[PDB]
Amino acid sequence: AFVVTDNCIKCKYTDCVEVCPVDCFYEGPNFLVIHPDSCIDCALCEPECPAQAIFSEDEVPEDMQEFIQLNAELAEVWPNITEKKDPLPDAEDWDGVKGKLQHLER
Ligand code: SF4
Ligand code: F3S
Repeated sequence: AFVVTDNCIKCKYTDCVEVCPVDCFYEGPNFLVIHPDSCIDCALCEPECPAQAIFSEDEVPEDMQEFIQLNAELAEVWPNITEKKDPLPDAEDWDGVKGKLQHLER
């Protein structure tokens, strides 16, 4: 499974959903997650993220390990997203800010 990590929060570009063959992204107010069961590990999404927030599960940085289980839990509750949409308004002010997990909205 590929995992979306911290830098997606408050950026939410949605470029990643274009390339997914299996539509495994689920949408929250200010973040996206990948559903782990459904992901086929094709890796096509991680070159597409402008925030460079997507990682193969086995490459998630040590300080972002929480995101692996988070993608798994939130994917069970959030709606499926299959079309790109516009980035959140202030997306590049927040792109690159560390520690955005305190800002995640359910
Ligand atoms: S690795 Fe492929 S199947 Fe998994 S979320 Fe990314 S684009 Fe979809
Ligand atoms: S910022 Fe997030 S919405 Fe997709 S394109 Fe990157 S993982």
